Amino acid sequence: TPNCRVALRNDSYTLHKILPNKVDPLVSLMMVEKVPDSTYEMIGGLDKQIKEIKEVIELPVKHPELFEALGIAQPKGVLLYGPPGTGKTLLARAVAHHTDCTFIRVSGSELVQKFIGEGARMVRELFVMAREHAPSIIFMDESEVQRTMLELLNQLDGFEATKNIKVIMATNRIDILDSALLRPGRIDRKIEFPPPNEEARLDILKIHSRKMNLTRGINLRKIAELMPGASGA
Amino acid sequence: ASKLPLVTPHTQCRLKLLKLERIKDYLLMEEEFIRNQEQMKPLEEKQEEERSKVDDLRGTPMSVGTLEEIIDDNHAIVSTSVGSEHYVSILSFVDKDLLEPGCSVLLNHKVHAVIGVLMDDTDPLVTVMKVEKAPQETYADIGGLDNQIQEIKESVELPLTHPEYYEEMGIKPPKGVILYGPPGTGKTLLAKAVANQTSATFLRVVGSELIQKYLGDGPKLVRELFRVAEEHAPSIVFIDEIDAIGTKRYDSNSGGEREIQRTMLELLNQLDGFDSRGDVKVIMATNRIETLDPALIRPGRIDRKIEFPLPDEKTKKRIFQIHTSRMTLADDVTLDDLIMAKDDLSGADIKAICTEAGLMALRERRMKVTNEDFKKSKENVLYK
Amino acid sequence: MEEGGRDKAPVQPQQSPAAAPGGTDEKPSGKERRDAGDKDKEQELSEEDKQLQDELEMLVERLGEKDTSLYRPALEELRRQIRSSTTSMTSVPKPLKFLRPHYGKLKEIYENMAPGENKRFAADIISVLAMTMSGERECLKYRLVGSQEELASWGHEYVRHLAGEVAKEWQELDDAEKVQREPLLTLVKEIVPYNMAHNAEHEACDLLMEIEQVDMLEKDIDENAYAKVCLYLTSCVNYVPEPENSALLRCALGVFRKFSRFPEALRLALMLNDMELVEDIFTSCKDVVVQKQMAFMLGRHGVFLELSEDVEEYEDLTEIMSNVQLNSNFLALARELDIMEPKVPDDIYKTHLENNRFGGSGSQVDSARMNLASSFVNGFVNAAFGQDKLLTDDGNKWLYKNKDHGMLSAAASLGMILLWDVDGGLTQIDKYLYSSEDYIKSGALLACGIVNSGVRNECDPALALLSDYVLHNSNTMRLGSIFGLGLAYAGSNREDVLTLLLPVMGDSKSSMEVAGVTALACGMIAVGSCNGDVTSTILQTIMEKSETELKDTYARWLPLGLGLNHLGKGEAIEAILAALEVVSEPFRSFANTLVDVCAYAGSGNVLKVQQLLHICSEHFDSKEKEEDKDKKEKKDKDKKEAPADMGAHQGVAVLGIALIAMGEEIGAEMALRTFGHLLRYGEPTLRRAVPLALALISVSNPRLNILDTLSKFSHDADPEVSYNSIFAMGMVGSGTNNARLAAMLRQLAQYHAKDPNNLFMVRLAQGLTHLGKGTLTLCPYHSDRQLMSQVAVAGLLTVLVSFLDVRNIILGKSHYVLYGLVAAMQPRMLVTFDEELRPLPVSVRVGQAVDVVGQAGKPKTITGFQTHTTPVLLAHGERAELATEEFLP
Amino acid sequence: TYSRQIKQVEDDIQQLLKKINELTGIKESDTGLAPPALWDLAADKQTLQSEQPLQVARCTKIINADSEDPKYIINVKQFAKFVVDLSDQVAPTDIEEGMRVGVDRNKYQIHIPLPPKIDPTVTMMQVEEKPDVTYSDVGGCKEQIEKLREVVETPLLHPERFVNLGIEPPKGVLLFGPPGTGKTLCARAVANRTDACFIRVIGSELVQKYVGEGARMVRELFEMARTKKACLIFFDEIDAIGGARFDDGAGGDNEVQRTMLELINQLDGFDPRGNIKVLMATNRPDTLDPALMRPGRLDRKIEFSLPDLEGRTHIFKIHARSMSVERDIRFELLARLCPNSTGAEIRSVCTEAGMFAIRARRKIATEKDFLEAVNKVIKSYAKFSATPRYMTYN
Ligand SMILES: Nc1ncnc2c1ncn2[C@@H]1O[C@H](COP(=O)(O)OP(=O)(O)OP(=O)(O)O)[C@@H](O)[C@H]1O
Ligand SMILES: Nc1ncnc2c1ncn2[C@@H]1O[C@H](COP(=O)(O)OP(=O)(O)OP(=O)(O)O)[C@@H](O)[C@H]1O
Ligand SMILES: Nc1ncnc2c1ncn2[C@@H]1O[C@H](COP(=O)(O)OP(=O)(O)O)[C@@H](O)[C@H]1O
Ligand SMILES: [Mg+2]
Ligand SMILES: [Mg+2]
Repeated sequence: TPNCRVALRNDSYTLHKILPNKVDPLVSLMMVEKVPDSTYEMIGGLDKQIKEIKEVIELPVKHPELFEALGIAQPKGVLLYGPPGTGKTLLARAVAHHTDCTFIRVSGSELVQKFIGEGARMVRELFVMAREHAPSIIFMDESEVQRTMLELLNQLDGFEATKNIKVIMATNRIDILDSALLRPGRIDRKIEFPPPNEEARLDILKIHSRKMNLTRGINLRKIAELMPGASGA
Repeated sequence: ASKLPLVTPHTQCRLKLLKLERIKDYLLMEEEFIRNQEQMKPLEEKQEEERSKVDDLRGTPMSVGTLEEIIDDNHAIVSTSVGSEHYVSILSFVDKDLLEPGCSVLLNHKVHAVIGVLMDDTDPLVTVMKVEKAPQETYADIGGLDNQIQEIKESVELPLTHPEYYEEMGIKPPKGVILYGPPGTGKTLLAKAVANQTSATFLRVVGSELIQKYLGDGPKLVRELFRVAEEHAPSIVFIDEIDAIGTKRYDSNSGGEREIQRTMLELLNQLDGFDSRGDVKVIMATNRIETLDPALIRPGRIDRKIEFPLPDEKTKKRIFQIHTSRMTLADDVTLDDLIMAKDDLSGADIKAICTEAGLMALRERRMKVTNEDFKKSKENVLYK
Repeated sequence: MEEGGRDKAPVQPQQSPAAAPGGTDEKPSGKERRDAGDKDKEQELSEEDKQLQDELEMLVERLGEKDTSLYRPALEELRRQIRSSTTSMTSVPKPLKFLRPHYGKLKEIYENMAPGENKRFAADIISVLAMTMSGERECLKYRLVGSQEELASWGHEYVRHLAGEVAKEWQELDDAEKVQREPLLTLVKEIVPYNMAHNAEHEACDLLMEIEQVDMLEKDIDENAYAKVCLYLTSCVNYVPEPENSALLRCALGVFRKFSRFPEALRLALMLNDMELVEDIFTSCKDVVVQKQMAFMLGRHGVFLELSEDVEEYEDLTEIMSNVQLNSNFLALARELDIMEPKVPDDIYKTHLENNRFGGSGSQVDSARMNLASSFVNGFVNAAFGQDKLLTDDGNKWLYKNKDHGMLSAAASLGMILLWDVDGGLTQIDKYLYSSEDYIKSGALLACGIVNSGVRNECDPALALLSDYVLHNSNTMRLGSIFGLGLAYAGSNREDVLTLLLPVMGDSKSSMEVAGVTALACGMIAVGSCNGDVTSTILQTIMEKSETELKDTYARWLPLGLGLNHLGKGEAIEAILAALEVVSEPFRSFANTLVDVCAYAGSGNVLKVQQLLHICSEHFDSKEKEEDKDKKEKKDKDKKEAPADMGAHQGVAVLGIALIAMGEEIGAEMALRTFGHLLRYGEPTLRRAVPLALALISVSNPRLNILDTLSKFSHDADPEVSYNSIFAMGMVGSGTNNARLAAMLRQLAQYHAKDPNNLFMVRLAQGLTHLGKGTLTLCPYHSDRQLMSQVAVAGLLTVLVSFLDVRNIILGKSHYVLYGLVAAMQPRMLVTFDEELRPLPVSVRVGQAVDVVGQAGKPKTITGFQTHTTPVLLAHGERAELATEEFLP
Repeated sequence: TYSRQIKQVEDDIQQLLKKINELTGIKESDTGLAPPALWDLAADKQTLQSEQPLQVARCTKIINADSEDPKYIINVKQFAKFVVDLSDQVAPTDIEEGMRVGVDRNKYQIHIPLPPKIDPTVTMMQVEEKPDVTYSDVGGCKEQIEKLREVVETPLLHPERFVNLGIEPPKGVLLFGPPGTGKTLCARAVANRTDACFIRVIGSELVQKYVGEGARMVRELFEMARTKKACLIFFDEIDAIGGARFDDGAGGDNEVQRTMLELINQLDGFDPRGNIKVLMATNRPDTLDPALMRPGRLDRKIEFSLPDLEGRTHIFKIHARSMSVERDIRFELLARLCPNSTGAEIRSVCTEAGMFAIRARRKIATEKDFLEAVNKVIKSYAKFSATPRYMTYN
């Protein structure tokens, strides 16, 4: 295989034996960042947003034929918004986890940089690893991100032909992001994350208290009413 | 291989019969002459004996080095992989034509003498900027412009497909093309139709990604962009959103506005330098046309200036016909109520309504799109 | 598959010809009226060329083929009406009734009797009826008859007239590009007796059209650019009267029956030179036709225009002789001094500049043979009135310093400086003639023949160089006096001074290098008659070369004048005359190949080219006939300059594979001089393949052999970017590639391309392709470089001033009587049209537009506009009269 | 008639070419090998002659010599420094200090001196090749050409009219005006006609990434230029390489000014450049530095103004001499319709009006085809116009 280790003799430099499988640079990139791997079973009270995020990302992989029956273009970009600490990251991590996607997040760092390329004069060199793990998902945190997303959305607008690549941006305060990103054909669906109410502060406590050693008789309902909607964090 | 380029009778003439029967004689006489070499001087196989003589000359360890100069009497200064460079000699089976300074070579292990050259594994930025396949549907997908669709073929397509019309006029085709208008009227959309049609290599770069973080790295990227464009073919360079080089300031760029300027001076060279340009067409697109430098928009660098208007209310009806072509449209709807909903809705607004109305159908597992889908579509798309 | 239903034709012509044996006997009406129903209905359903799937022509012969074999032969009482219904119906599908052995049995249906007026049912249809079959008649049937039984029965007699109207039928129906199919009809019919078919089709072409001449006209010369010798004999003399009998365009007579001059009969073009002086209307074509008769493809015409009308129409001759030559001096006088040229450019020696800092210091090269090359900072740059006054001080101070052969060389440089001159060229010599030296006067008086080259007026028929010659008891006075007059009178065919210089051959004086260039002098004069020259040459050859086995001074000089004496005829009689003449030992049979292929300059006779290789291919030849096999390859160097690019690609594909790749002595020593003979054009196919074997010097051989390929790879004229290939080799040629024998040579390479900026057309193709020899002045030098010993002593007579037939450069000249017009010109890459749509696009590089005396260039066809109509000569030839007419508003 | 018969006899002989050329050896499409019938010179002899007697001769750099003895101090890339000796084959003359030499791997002794390092980004900016622009294309500005041409080439083509009169002619010249006026075009005509080395520099190539990196490229330019006898340096768009020294507060644009000071030092003072002639060309000269505008560096100050009227009429005759036109059109009417127009616009008028002839059907333009191109180029693209904020050079 290309990019595979070998053994090698030294007197004549003859090939000896295949030495296995070192790492993918995409694997070492996610190993640096260490996203907190999540699932649907640790989601507290976000039932309507899970239905919205599946219609855009989950469905055009398992059933790409289902949009040809409607004859509309399949969506590409998702914007998530709300106050910080309300679960933007864990929802995006879960959706990639439950339909077998390579969850790639870019932050524009420089320890990351040595695995993408030597200089990477663009950001678009990220796609060479991304179209190799073809059903992948690009994720971006909270103005360098807003220029990074415009460069990606112009590539996957018709110029990129390899399908099943989607981008997800998470930020707060949508009234200050760029007007070029607020062109109505640009972002396919925007999803608001409210702070949780009394019914939704309860089950986040319920899921988190699974790994504590509890005493019988607690009445968590009284506890969740003491917090007047801080966040899910 | 390139034995005879003459085909011009193109019939059953004796001349096509005579020419190829002359070439029949030159071939067999060349055959029978070189047949007599191994008959009277066998002396080797020549299929592998001279080959294995070379293969036993060059060692099994083959180190890869790097040229940096050439002295013509078969010895040149080459760089090792460490940094300590040598003054080795060059062989005769080395085909001394593909030797540029910086080209990867093959050295000896013992005396490091120049054995062979190596094909380059290029590049992780050429393949970034080179559009591989044709993007999308044809010019029939656009609809409604019909005046500037003629204009772009006039400057790009017709110079390439019919190189006769300009010669009979004795003229050179117009050089540069810029596309400007309000946002979302189809500037990027028309460039996809050119990339559909053409046979030239098509290069695309956003204007935002011209700006860099190191000093002097910006103008270096422009010099190697037009290097790539010239070294292939007749080609098309598409630069999108070039107002973004000047409007937004980013703190990643170390130099301030007086590094943006030095980048623009290099681009201002590459369009109308004094070097022999070649066959490279340039297409540019923006929506803030009043912001950028008029020294770059002078005739000589950009010749044609194409304005895009907002869609008219009889051309809007054409656009609804296009984006609702292959969808199972229920007969509840009337498209004319949707036309004058916003007085100045772009072409991008129409596709944003048509896709989002289809998404409302899949929430209820339906197959056709009703009227109240579009009623709650424009509430979702427009008004927020 | 929708079969059935409408099957009328697979049923009723399946019934009625099947009932035709049932309705021939005892049914007299159905034998004819159903046959008349079978003749017209098969005729009517076949005429449209849109339904080629006829409903009978591929349907009736499933049984009708077995019917017709019992209908036509087995009836045996065929009448006079029922054969016009049989053979008009049964001879139509027979190219498709029969398979590929049709060719022996077209006549078992047709030659029973040709029914009437066979084109009556071949009117609307182009070639499906019988014009494909008429091609099948002349293909195989007429060829077996007309091989040794041309004068024969019905297979020739009506076949002439059957090929009469059918050849008229191609120019009858549509007048499409099927007009050029008639040269496919006239030539396949009676290939060698082409004139018996052409005389039937010359007079028919005379009444054919006056617009449908010109594309068939170029179609014939497309077939006449190469042919078999008897075909090239026949089709070119049939080519002549079509601009005379049908058309009277009549101005392409002179240059394009130089095509017909040497092969057919040397009197025949002289009978066409008679056709010049008959059509005396009036002056404009009359001036331009005889412009070329002096110094463009031959001379020797100045004795046929002193008739009784010597006023101006026959006083053109002296104006043809030297005055338009003086207008070709007025080229360099007024027009070339205005564009660029100063009196001393001199600075290609200054272009040898930056090696003093390229790697340290300089002031090192102090070779005295460099000063031989330093003669050409003067000598090469000063052509076309580059006259020098005290700028020859590099030639003045080296005249009186050393190098006796350079006293010859600096004095012979002055002939190139005042070139094409009669006015003051003699006067410039005399200020440096008087030195009382064998080497100064003999070099200066040899240059006196250079100055008047092409003048041939009274300068010295027996005056100056005969007085030089009769001084002889010694060195180059004996030698350098016969070279100049044979140069100056090379275009002459005068008998007298050839017999002044015939006892030079018959002296038997043992100065051998004089006798070697003696045959080289007289061979330049005549190419035809005077077999007593051939007697005079071979007698001293038997008297000297037989009683010795020594150097190529015999071999490079003495037989070379014989091939010039019999140049340019593919008759293969001169091979019988000269090769049987010196039947001898094989080193005197070196000249077996000399006079053989010098008669075979440009044609297609590739049966010569196989016997140019297969006799002595390699044979490994341990140092015996390597001069011969180099000379056998030397005669492969012609036959490739003018098949019009057809063998030029086929020669570069062979020699780079054959000789320099996988040969022993022919490739490594000599096989590069083809490229010094194939082209001085300049194209990177061979221009990049030669320094692969040059910059790799291969110093193990006699390394001046590769350095022989150094200077004469710079042999290409028309200066280019090739200074890069030479000065970089001139950089490594300073230390290495030693200056002790090559400092003359690397700059002789360098100063050669830029001789001046202009005056480079020495490449033997005029009009479009005719010869203009040319070859007689050049071929002695390429034979001379075999190999060594003349780079110092003997070849300096040749290596300076060998080729001097530079018929200079341009075609931008008006020559309307006042000389006031400039032009309206437009130069282009060469034309590509053979047969295309009407109007045919000539050429494709329209981006250049000029009006005045500008350059020629390598592949250039130049046309005009402005409705000047350019009505003079229309073909090419660089001195159009340029009349005008404007009847187009 | 012989439809297949010419075809398959064509096809097999086109195959019989390839079927035996595979039996000669051009094949095995390589990864860096030669034509096999070309390397036969080093096939047996120089294979064992250029390899086995000849050695590697690792190349070095010399620090200095010392008195009384050879005893040369040498230096290599990263390894140590030695004390070395010559061979016999070379004299001790051309082993001057600060010189690259080749050195064997065992005894460490000097074989041959080497040419110095050229720093190959300076190597690419030598032009090597000439454009096709003649002074006949620069019509309209004849007096500006003549005042230019007497500085660049007449001391080089005739270095005797100036010496015997006793004057040292000027050395530098800048060319400045509005854009599209003909500045870069007129410089191409100089490189067409000249003969010396013509080293071009675009001012946006000296901005580098490190500190003081750009000032070294200015030296290596003038190092190789002093080696040549005559040379012609061309600077284009030098408003990038330096405007003025204005340093305030945080030191900004400090790095480019050190490159601009090194360029000033190579032009004047202390054993000067000699026979090197420079030629700048800017777009807005008001930004440039007063110490750079000083004569002795930038003596001539050729202005490229807009053409008056007869300048414009001559430009139409250049860009429309080679196009199919109606005979009876007048250009003098056209030049009155373009009052302040550059030469670049007049070319675009001529190239646009030919397209109108290609729009419908026809083969030659008319007078009204020009007038339909005038109001589109001049009066409809007038929103941009590029000139009126550059006449004031701001
Ligand atoms: N006239 C039109 N005809 C057909 N489709 C259109 C038209 N105008 C816009 N669209 C749709 O709008 C989408 C976006 O168009 P496009 O991005 O090319 O406009 P733009 O002006 O280039 O946008 P921007 O100004 O943001 O670059 C396209 O996918 C296209 O489908
Ligand atoms: N006097 C003139 N005659 C003919 N053409 C001209 C003239 N002046 C300018 N041009 C045209 O202008 C173009 C070259 O302009 P040039 O590059 O010299 O502009 P400039 O003066 O250098 O300004 P910039 O630096 O912005 O390019 C050429 O296409 C040329 O045809
Ligand atoms: N709805 C939720 N249910 C469970 N845990 C949550 C929820 N929202 C936030 N968290 C907690 O917040 C952390 C994730 O941070 P997150 O809120 O995703 O960042 P962001 O502010 O980008 O959304 C996790 O440790 C998780 O335990
Ligand atoms: Mg767009
Ligand atoms: Mg410019």
